[PDB]
This record gives sequence, C-alpha cells and structure tokens, in this order.
Amino acid sequence: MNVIAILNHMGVYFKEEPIRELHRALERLNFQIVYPNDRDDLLKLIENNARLCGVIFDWDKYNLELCEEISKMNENLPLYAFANTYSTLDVSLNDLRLQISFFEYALGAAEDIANKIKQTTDEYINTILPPLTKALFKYVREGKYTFCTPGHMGGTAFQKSPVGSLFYDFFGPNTMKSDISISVSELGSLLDHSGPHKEAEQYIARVFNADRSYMVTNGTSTANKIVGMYSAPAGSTILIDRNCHKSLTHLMMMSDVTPIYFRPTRNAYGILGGIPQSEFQHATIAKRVKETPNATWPVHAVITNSTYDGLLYNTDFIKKTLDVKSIHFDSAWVPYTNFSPIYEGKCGMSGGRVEGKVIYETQSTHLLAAFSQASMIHVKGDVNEETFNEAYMMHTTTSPHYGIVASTETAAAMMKGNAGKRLINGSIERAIKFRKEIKRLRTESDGWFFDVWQPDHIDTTECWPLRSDSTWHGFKNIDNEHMYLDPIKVTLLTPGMEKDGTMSDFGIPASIVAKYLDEHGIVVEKTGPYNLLFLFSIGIDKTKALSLLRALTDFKRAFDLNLRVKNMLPSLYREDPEFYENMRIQELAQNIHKLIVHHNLPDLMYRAFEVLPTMVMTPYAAFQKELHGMTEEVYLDEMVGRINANMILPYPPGVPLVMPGEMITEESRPVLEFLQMLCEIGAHYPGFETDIHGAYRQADGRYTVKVLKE
Amino acid sequence: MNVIAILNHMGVYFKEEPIRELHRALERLNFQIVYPNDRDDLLKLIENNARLCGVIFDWDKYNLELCEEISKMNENLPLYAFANTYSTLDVSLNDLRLQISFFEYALGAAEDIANKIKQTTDEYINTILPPLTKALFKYVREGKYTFCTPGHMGGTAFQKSPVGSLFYDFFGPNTMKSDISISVSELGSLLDHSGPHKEAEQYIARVFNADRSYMVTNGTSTANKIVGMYSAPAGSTILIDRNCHKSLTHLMMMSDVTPIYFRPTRNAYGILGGIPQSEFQHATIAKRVKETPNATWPVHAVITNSTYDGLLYNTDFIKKTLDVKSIHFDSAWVPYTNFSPIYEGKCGMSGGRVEGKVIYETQSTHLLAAFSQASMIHVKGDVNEETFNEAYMMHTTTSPHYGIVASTETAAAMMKGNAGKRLINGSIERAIKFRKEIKRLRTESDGWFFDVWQPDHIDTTECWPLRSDSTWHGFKNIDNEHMYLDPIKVTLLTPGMEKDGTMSDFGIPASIVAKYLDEHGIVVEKTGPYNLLFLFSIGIDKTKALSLLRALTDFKRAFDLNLRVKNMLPSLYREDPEFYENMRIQELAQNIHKLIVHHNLPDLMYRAFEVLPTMVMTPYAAFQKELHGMTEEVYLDEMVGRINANMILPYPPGVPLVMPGEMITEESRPVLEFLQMLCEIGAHYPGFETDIHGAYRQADGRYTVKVLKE
Amino acid sequence: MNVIAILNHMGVYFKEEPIRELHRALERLNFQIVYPNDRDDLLKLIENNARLCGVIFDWDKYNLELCEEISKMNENLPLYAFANTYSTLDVSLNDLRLQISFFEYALGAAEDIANKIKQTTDEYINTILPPLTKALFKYVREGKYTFCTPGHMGGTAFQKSPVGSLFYDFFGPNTMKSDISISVSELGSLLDHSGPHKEAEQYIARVFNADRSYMVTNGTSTANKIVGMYSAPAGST
Repeated sequence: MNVIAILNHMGVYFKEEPIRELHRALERLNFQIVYPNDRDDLLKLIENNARLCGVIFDWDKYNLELCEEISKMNENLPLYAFANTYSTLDVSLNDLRLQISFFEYALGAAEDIANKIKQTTDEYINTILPPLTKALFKYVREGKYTFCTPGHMGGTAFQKSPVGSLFYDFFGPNTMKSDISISVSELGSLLDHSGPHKEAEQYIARVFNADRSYMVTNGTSTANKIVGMYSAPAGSTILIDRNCHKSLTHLMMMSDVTPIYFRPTRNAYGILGGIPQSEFQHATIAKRVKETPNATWPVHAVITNSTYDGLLYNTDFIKKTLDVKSIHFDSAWVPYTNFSPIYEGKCGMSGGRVEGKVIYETQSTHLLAAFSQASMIHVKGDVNEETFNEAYMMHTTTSPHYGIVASTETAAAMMKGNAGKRLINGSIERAIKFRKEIKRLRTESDGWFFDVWQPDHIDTTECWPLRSDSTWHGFKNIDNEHMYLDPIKVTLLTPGMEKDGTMSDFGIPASIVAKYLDEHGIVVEKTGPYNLLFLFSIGIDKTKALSLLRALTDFKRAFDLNLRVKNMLPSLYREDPEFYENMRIQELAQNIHKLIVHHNLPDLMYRAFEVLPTMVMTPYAAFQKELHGMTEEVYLDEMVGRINANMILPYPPGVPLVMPGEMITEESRPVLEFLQMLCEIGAHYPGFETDIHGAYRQADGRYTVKVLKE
Repeated sequence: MNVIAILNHMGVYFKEEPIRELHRALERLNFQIVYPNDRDDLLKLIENNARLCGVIFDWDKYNLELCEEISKMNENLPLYAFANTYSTLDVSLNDLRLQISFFEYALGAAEDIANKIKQTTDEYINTILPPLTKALFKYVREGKYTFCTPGHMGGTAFQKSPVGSLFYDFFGPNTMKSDISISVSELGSLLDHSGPHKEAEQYIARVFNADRSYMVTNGTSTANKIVGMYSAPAGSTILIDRNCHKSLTHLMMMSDVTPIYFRPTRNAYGILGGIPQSEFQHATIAKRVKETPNATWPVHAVITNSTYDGLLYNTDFIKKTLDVKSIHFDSAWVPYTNFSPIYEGKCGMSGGRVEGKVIYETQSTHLLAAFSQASMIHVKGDVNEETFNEAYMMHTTTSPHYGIVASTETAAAMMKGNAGKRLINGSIERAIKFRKEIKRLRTESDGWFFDVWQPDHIDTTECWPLRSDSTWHGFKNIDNEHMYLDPIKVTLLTPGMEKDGTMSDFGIPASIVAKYLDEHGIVVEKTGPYNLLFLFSIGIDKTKALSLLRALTDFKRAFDLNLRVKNMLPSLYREDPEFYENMRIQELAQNIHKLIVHHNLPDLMYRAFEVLPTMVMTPYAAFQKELHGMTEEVYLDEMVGRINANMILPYPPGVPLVMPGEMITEESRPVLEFLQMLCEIGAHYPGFETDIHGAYRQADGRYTVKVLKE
Repeated sequence: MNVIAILNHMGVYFKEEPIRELHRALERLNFQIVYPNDRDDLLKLIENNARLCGVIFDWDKYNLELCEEISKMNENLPLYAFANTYSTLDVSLNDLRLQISFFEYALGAAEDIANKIKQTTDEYINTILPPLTKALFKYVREGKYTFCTPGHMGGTAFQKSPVGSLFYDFFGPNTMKSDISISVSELGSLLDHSGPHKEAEQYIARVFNADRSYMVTNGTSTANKIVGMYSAPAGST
C-alpha cells in the first residue's frame, strides 16, 4: 500500500515548486506516486483501486466539488488538503464525518510531513485492522522467543530438506510464521474465549446481530453435532426437515432419537417448494405425533431457511406458529440477510428476541468469502452459556490452525460498514443486467434460445413474490405471500420441455452443456436433465459474465452447426474413439434425448420421489447391528422386502432415496425402478455412466448393496 | 534452488577457458555460482546447505577421493564430471547407486549443456516430489479454469478491500492459491481415497510399515472417536488406561460403555511407572471383570505406549499376554520408532501381524514436524475396510484445507530415506553431548548444580534399561527388562530434595526458573515443583543449546547474587509493586520454599493421587441428567458426599482428580485436602495463583463446582 | 512472434496509468510493443503483418466499429478488450465466432495477466499447428534420448570437422535436429500410416475433398509408377 495520487498543474510556480519538492521527497521516502488523468478518473481510481491510499489536492480547487463525493466512497481515506488564506469551513460540512489532515505549502516540512503521512497511514491501518490479527501480525514482525514449540520454529524444520524447502518457498514465510500456538499468551485463547478472543466474539456478535457467536473451524458439520448432543437427549422427539445433510444422519446414528419429518412440496419442474403452513400448525403436528410410536411433543426442530431456490419464510410466522421451544434455522444459504433491507422479516436473526424460544442459525460462511470448513453458530436466546462450552470443548480439536481462524475473522472485517454494503449491491446490479441481456437475446436470436425462469417484470429491486394466481413459476397450489425469488440465484433452462411440463420434440440435455463448459474450464454448481445453476457472487466480475455470456452463445452456435464430437469434445472422444469417431454433436444430443423420451425418464423421476420408503427400524438400531457384523451384501434387484443397511444416495437428483432401516415395497416400487432404470440407461454411452453412492457396480452392470442379516 | 558450486583452478588454460565460457553462460542462464574453499568445505557445504544442488569437478582430480563420500551424503545429488581420455570406471564402483551425467570440456555446448542441467534438475525434482503435491503445484503454476468456485478465486475477493489486501499480502499468493476444492478432478479425492490419493496412502503405509493408513486433519482427538464409535458398541466393556485424554471423556459421555482401568504405578519422585505385568495377566483382569457390575470380557483395550518418561513396553509381551482381540496403542509419544534399530521389539508396528488381533497406533504427528491437528491412524490387522470408511465419512469435515493435508504429507517426504535417518541421529548426538556437559559443570561448578536423572554410564547408544537392582531411577519394586530411558527426553532436576525423596534445607522451586525463562522467551514443556522438561527435537540446534546452557548457568549465577525481583523480573514486579519493591530473588525463593515445607506440600500431593475417588454413576448417566438441567452449583468445600457434575482438573499435576459421577468420601479426603490446600497456599503471592479448570474462584478465594441435583 | 500493438491516448489518467503499468510489465516480460498510427493503420498492419499477434483496445471506443472488421481478417487473433461498467454484448454479435479474453484496468494483475497472455498465445499456437509437427517441435525442444541412432546425433558428427562446422552453422541447428527417424515412436509411422500420421492423412483428405490421400516424397514421377504397376498389368491396353 504505497501508491499516492496527485491530482494537478495549478499554473503558478509559487504552488508548484513546493509540490515538486514534496514529490521528490516522497519518492525518496519510498512512496510510488500515481497521477489520475483528471477529477473523473480519480473518483474511478478510488472506486476501482484499493492500493490507492491517499489524495493530495488544492482545497479551494476541489472541496465544494469533492467532499461529499469522496465521503460516500470511503470516510477514512487520507486527504492531504493544501489551504489558501481565505479557505474556511462552510456550515454544510457539519454532518459529514471526515478524517482530514491540513497542510501548508512550505519548504522545510518535507521530512516532517512525510513522516506524518507515513505515521498517519500506520495510525489508520490500526483503526481498520481487528485487534487479535493486529497483535499476531505485529508478533510475526517483531517477536523473538526461543526455547519454544512448535519444533519447526517458523518453518525452520522444512529448510533442512530440499523437498521441504520447495514447499516452504512455494507457500512463503507468512504462511509458515503465522502457524502459531497458545504460547503467544497475549492473544488470549480461543478455547477459553479470553482477552482479544473475547473482543473478537463481541465484534462478530455486534455486526451479525447475534446475542452470542462461536467460531468453528471444522464446518457446520461440527456445529450441528455440538448443538445436537447438547440439545437432543436420547429418547427425545425432534422435528427434522426431510431435506437433511449427511452430518445429521451421522448424528442420528449416534443418538437414540425419534424423528418426525417436515415434508417439502414440489412442482412439475421438480423445484422444491416450502414446507406448507399446514406442517407448522398444531393440528398437523399433533396428528404426526399421534401416529408416531414413542413420540412425545417435539423438544427441538431444524428448518432450512431459505429454501434452495430462494423461497424465504415469513420468519415472523414461523417463530409465532411453531410451538417448539428450540428452533434451529440451518441458514447455510442466506448468510447475508442482515445486510440488505429487502430481507427484513425474512431471516432468522431479523428483529429482536423470540419470547420463550431459543433460535439458532448455523451458517456455512464458506455464499460469503472464507476458507472451507469455516462455520458460525449464532444464538438468539438463552442457554446455559458456560455448559454449552463444555459440550463445545469436548468436540473441538486441540490443533487449531490460526490461519483458518484469521481467514474467517478477516472475511468479516471485509464486509464491515458501507463499502461492504455497496459490494453486494454491485453483484445485484450485474445479475439484473445479465437477466435483461438474456431476455433481449431470446427475442433477437435465431429460433430457440435459453430462457430465464422469472416473472415478466423485474425492473424493480426486491425479492419477487410468488403467488397462487401466477403461472410463471409452474408450482401447483402455492401458498401466497410465502416464497420470493432471490435475484442472485439464477436458474437457466435448456430446451426440452413445454410450458405444460410435458416433453418437447426438440431437446438438448443439460449434461452436454456441462461437458462443453468443462472443456472451457467453467464450473457448474448443479445440473439436472434440463437445468443449470449459476451463482452471481461477489467473485463474478464483468469479465467472467462476458466470457460466460459468449460461451453460452458459442455452445448454441456450435451445436447448430453440428460439429464433430471428435472436434468439439476431444477428451470425450478419447474415451471411446470408435463409438465417437464420426458422430456429430447433434446426433449425440438426439440419441440421448430420444433415450430419455423412450425410457420415460422425466415421468419416472418425478414419481420416484413422490412417495417414501417405509421405516422399519432407525438408522441407529441398524448401525448397532452393523457394529456386530450383522450385515450381508445382496444385489440391488434383491432388496425389496429386506432391511437396508447403508444409505443409498443416487445422482440424480442428489438426495437420499433409502435410509439404513428402510425397506422398499410394491407400494413404493417406483423408487427401485428409477434406480434400476438409471443403471440400465447409463450403460450405453461412454462418459455418461450411472452414479450411486453406496452401490457397487459389477462387471455385468449389476449393483450390490448391504442389508441387515436375519 | 539455483546455487551451483565450482570446486577449481586446474593450472591449464585448455581446461580453464571452457570452464570460464561455462561460468559466464551459466550466470547468463540465471544460476548463482558458489565456490567452496576446498574439498573439505565442499563436503561441509553439502552437509549444511540444501540449496546447493550440483557439483562440477574434474573426474580424475576427485573421483577416487570423493565418490563414496558424496554417495553417503546424497545419492541423487547432481554431479557434473569433466572427463579425460584415460578416465574409466573401476570395478569398485559396482555396488554404488550413482546418478551421473558425463560432460566434455568443449566450446559450443554451453546453451545445450545449460538446458540439460536445467532440464535434469527439473527431472530430479520430479523424482523427489510426491505425486499429488506435484500435480497441485503444477496446477497452481499453469492452470486457468473459469466459472469456478470457491468464489474468491485464488484470493481475488480479498483484493477488493484494503484490510483483505493486507492479509493477502502478508501470507502471500501461494497460501491463497493452494486453497482448492475437489473441482481439481485430476487429484482424485481424499474422501473416496481415489487416484493420486490412493497412491499417497500406499506411499505412507509403505514407509510407516502399516497395512493401511488414514490421513486425519482434525487431530488424534477425531481419530479416537472414529475408532471408538466403530469399535465400542453400547453396553460393551473396554480396558482403558486411567491415564486418559479429555477426548476419551467426550467419547464416554457419548457412548454407554463400562470401563475397567489399567492402573499405572508411580515412584517417590512422582514419575509414572508402567502398568505392571500383573495388570495384563488373565488372573488380574478376571478379578476386575468379576468385581465390576455388568462387565463382560473386554472387547477393546487402549494402552499408551510408551509411557511419558520413556518406559517402552516389550510390545511382544503385550501382544502375546493381553487376551483382547482389539488393541489400540495411542502411540502419540513415539512416532519415530520405525526409524532407529534401537526400538526393535518396543513399538506397536514392529515386526509382522499379530495373529488373531487388530492392533492400532493413533499418532500425533504434530514429536515430528507437521501442522497442529495432523494425526494418523495406522492399522495392523483386518477390519471391514469399506465399512470403516462409512464411519470415517460420518465424522469427517466437508471443508478440507488442502494446505494442512500437504503439510502432513510433506512431513513424511522429509523423513524419507537415509538422510531422514541421519537427521534424527544428529539430535541424539547433541542430547548425549549436552548430557555430558551437565555432568562436567556439576563437578566444576561452585557448590550446588543441576543434575541429570540418568544412569552412571551413558557412553553407549541405547535406551538404557531400568532394573529393580538399580537405585538411580528412584522407583520402588520395578519390573525388570521392562522400562528404558529415551536419550532424547531430558528431565532436569532443580535443588530441593535429597536422595531419599525427603526435603532439603535448601530449595529452589522450579516455578521460579519458569518465570526467569519467560523473560528470556524460552518455552518450558512441563514444570513440577522441582522438575522441568526439555525436548531435544530436530528443531533444537547448537545455537539454542548454547543459549539454553548459558541461560541456565546465568539463572544460577543471578540467583546466587541475590538480585532484586524488581530488576530480574520486571513484569512480575508490575503485578504488585509494593509486595515486590525491595524483595530479592533469594527471599522470594526462601519464602515460597518455606511455605512448601510448612504446608507439607510434597507429602500431600503424593498421597492425593495414591487413592481413587468412588464412582457412583458413569459420566454418561450424569450428563443425561445435566442435559435436562439437573445440576446445581455448590462450593468446593461442600462436595464430599455429593455426586460431581463436572470433571475437576487441577494444575498441578495436570491430570483428572474427580470425574462426573464420582464422589469424594472420608476414605479419599486427601483428594479434597490437596485441592483446598492449593487454593489456600496460592493466595499469598501475586503471580503465583491457583489453577483449577471447572472451578470458579470467588472474591473471597472460595471455589464453586457443579453437582447433580437430587 | 512477440510484437504487441497498442492502439491509444484516452485522455484520462485513471485509464492511462494502468496501461503504463502494463506496457512496462510487458516489456519486462519480453514482449516488443508496437504502436499503429491509428485505427486505419492497425487494420493494414494486421492485413500486412503476420508477426503482429494481439491487439489491446478500449472496448467502447472500438468494438461497434471493429468487431466484424477484425473477424473478417482473422477469427482467432487475440483481442485484449478493456471494459467499462456499461459495456455489454449486443445481439448483433450472435453469429460471429470470437475468441475473446476480457480484462479490467487494475493494478496488481500485471504478472498474472502477462502470464495469461503468454499462456493464451501458446494455447492458440497449439490450435493452429498440426498434430505431428507439434510433437516433433516439442521433441526437439525438450527430448533427451541417449544410445540412439542416427550416429550423428543432432548433427554432432558435423562439429568434429571445420568444414562440417561451416555446413552445420550455415544451415543451423533446427535443420540438423529435425532430421530424425522412426525411433521417435510417439509420432507413429509414415509407412504404417499409424498414430499422428493417420490423423495427418485424415486432415489432408478432409481439406482436399479426397476419400484417401498419400504423402509421396519422391515427386509425382514416383506416384505415377506406384499407380501404374498396381493398375496396368502386362498385356493390357
């Protein structure tokens, strides 16, 4: 951070000569000077360049034209204002917060002013950096303790080996030096939540609107189990989103709990809809508690808010309606709700406490910017605060990496204030622009084109409501004033279905677009038969949007030319030269699309997930038997009427189909049929294989699963 | 890695001029040339400098004098040998492995030979680097995928914020770029153990003599729970070292198991002795199984090998004697046993399989060189290999940091081959040298001095046996050919006790030496009333030994001068100026030592840990009640006759005194007396406070604990 | 191939200074920068100069006036377009094939963007070069086999004689090094029509509209006799 901008020729030597003396002194003081073209470029430089860290200007020439403009961009940015005799402060400045150092044009002040600027910059750095990181960096720069562990001592052990020296030199000293232990007593202790760590926790809770915040460095997988084992004793009943993560299966296998499931809805498109109001109401819950053996009133619920496709709950409705004392919003999808006014009344932490209830958000910091495994637990309400820490300490590692912790705290430091508000605004503006660009190209293009699944008007900034009286969303009997489209989650639709949800004569399966994007190194978040998801994060700049936009039009252009698979997908070709030698892209698309139409795939997929297998025993009870070796393998075909030992997780659509302890029957045969069909259809094309976790493909294309013995 | 050494003036222009042409060409090809003083300096340079990566020499001038000497140091080091007409290969070279490129002295080969050397160096780099890291580094250098997550995209998001730019710039690009996900498909997958990860696991298991090896990035805390939940079903009986880590308490609180405890012995010094042979024998185990309600024959044992103070078990004896099918050596202290012949027959993995038993080592890689949280599970024997992975995946994070993983694999790459054998030899040689230096200064010093607790002869390389017929160790009725002193674990003894284990009239409590070392930034591993432990790791070089050695003689010198506390310990002074204003170091020592003698501390400490509180219920049963809020706080004094809710962990001596579910009685009052005494004696001197985890000091010096309600 | 053209003064320091930082970084990265007089000279430079291998320009200043014009000249030529906030893609671009890398004006990207341009240029080279020649050139640059014939080993035998050294030095290393045999197994075999040679034959036949194409290195004199002796038995008319 050493670039100083000068914005001017003033036309008078009496002013210009002292500035020359200062330029020269500053260059000799180890600053890089930069020169914006003009006033308009300066405002863009500041807006676009973080390394520009001060502005020198003539007060009269620029203040009445610049003050408020710069204050909107950065209210601490160093200004070095050169005053005249008649320069004064107009009452209009009263309400602005400005950090200003006033300087005169005079010889002999160079070394002094230079030192002040250098010193003032370090003073500013001290305000913006958070307290623990500040102490850590200062230690790495200045400290010198000997007779210390870790034994490698700032990476010293790595330098004794050529291979170690390569690893050291590749990552660099800072990475190696910032790997410290609690021997640095002045940083307090993460595990005791003491000293600067106390200050860190208060900082986080202050910004994120929590009562209390924990820093977890082993993901929300671990945050769930700390909350679970503290929250859900053996024999208790819990309400749990049937949409559950694997880590909650691992909890269920370890804790003797009885689940009752909230049940999402779905529409013909296959888009998940929210747990309808009926699921929260006393009458519905009582009926399921009535029908579930050993179930008592639920002591703990876990809802996923928002839904994946951006349907946010009226959280005021849920907090009021759901008669449960302990509600855990797994808000992994909406970590940013506190930072836009459009999400008020639509997030877990919104507003104040919930009388008579503890409310949790567990958040996967890593839809923000943070290293993988970073997760937070935000508590709104009262627990046994110290006892909760005993449970935390029993499941926390004793080898915490201080870099991972700093990267999680530094992601917060980034979002701080106004500028972090305007950062996310930028990504919204680009999403809306891109949305309108697709609509335009839809009209202008030759025949078919992509479409965006969205309302007819989107000229407004808001999460657009979805209503039972609207058709665009394609969901059946939707609740009103319930779900809202998040502008930043953009679902693109590939050709292949009609407005009915019935099949078009022309189709392009999305899997082929994925292979194309893979040759071009573009990552696709999630794919379905005719859908692809893109996240317009604060990562995604105009450069990537342009490349994506053009890449998408190129796929279309190239598809419609009917390029050879050999030429358009050489890596696919190498998988089976003979199979692919003369095939053109359209023929690949036609054949796969025809197979889809032939095997009736969409109707079978839809129906597979519209019923539920039968629970025979709990995963826990089944795992106890497994622990004693009471399992055998059988072929997938042989599984109807048997108790499943493993979870079976097929792709697509990427959600559990059978749990340990469940059994497929004739009533629920569509489950097995979908699975068998995926295995059969997937045998035909090299590069287009089946994918089922917990199943074992054999040489003849048959799959084995594990079952409980009798 | 660009420094090339040239070793010579040959006295002939016809040889010297081509070497000049090569020097100049090499400098222009971006190499740094270095020039050892002579042959003897070269051998020391190689031995001391890892960045020296090639040697150029005249073949005849040096081969018959150098070949074997260099081969002993590094059998791949590039040699650039300049041959004469009569140069040939003597049969004596047959058995040496040499990687040699032969070159002639001729003009016109510079660019070609330079490229070969550059190319050959890269070829060598490729041999020594492990395969996954090689692919990762190559990706970071060459790769260019777009439309990718993580959203920060090589740290890009950090650069939008001045504070983020500081964090990015401090740690550096490599740290930020090597933070990748499984989107890098060509590295396979840690969680699937596929592709290069498969190769990595085979590599590790090959070097470490395991059947199978798992890479765990959340410490042996997590490795224990994966092994535990797979290994110890509810209702089972386990044998568990009463010397247990907290993570095993967290397991016990989560699993309904019945423990029977192996019981260590101890001597008057307070040094732990090994579980005596009696504890492993069928008759002893049967008696405890007989006396323990609901206990059946143990299905799983967990022994800590070696002991802390270097008593290694005849592991052949244990594997033969202990009639348990599943034995887990928590070998956190001896990760290096496979690499010295002196440890044969004295480590878990030594030899071959154990017929009829699975044997585990869980190891805390972070007494080697690796980042905190790095842990391995080494399996010797058969489990359900795939099912074990289901249990692994349920407790593994989904946010693995690829740097932590590389640092664990790179610690292995370092230990590879001969040179990693000679690395540890160096630390042994220095330990022995330092040991003899203490003995010398003991004789030569003025009056009292430190002593090393060790046999009378140590001129031999071996782990010295401790025998019942020897007095030096101070343990009572020791088993023979059982315990052995590890040369690298050095216990220093401070004045204060006689050969009897009775108290000297003159004493210097070790706590005062710790404060002195803290002013000098030296870390002490562990301290007791009159003892201090130092680890002579591969970290500890001659520079640190000299500073430590002198620092220790300076403490003595300064103590005997009777310096003011104000001057020798200014930070301590600031804690209570009035208390410390005029006190001299000897007066501080005298008063604290007199307090120790007065309160009879050593006799009370010894007796406190010689009995066991009574188990009323299990920690699990107590925690279930806690989960329902069935706890109250009472003062520490009020705890006899009540069921404890929390673990109480006092310092000293740093091991559990009361478990949840246990109760102090009159029979075991020494437990409570020791605890109360520590609170009382610790009130007198600022900077010398009590330390009990799970106790709450009140303003009047009384402590509160948590108990179960009735 | 290292000359990069820059076409402009934009009148604003906020744009000009990052371009200066890039000019300087590029010159230090071993590129020659060239500066066409103006837009009309640029189109003539491209048309007349094959060593000009990339164009840097402000997107708004030039796209609606240049895109189709450049695409007519060379549809792979690297364009380094510097975007503004309001820059977008008009539907008129739909039918054009463009190979575009989009870059922002920002400090701190020099070494990274420089490496991308260098890397992207090598990536482009890989598209345009035919597969066997690509492998051959790469071998001559990187390969290092010993215990090999030809005995001269990359012209080595020529350097033992002053007269041979003159012939070697006159024709140059590449001529001497590219004189190889089938010992370079990864190029397949002309005589077996295998591997990359198969690909070469399919390439030629594809462009020249043949069913099959043979590569003859002894003129159509020899092609006539191969066709003749196969085609015209004794006693035929």
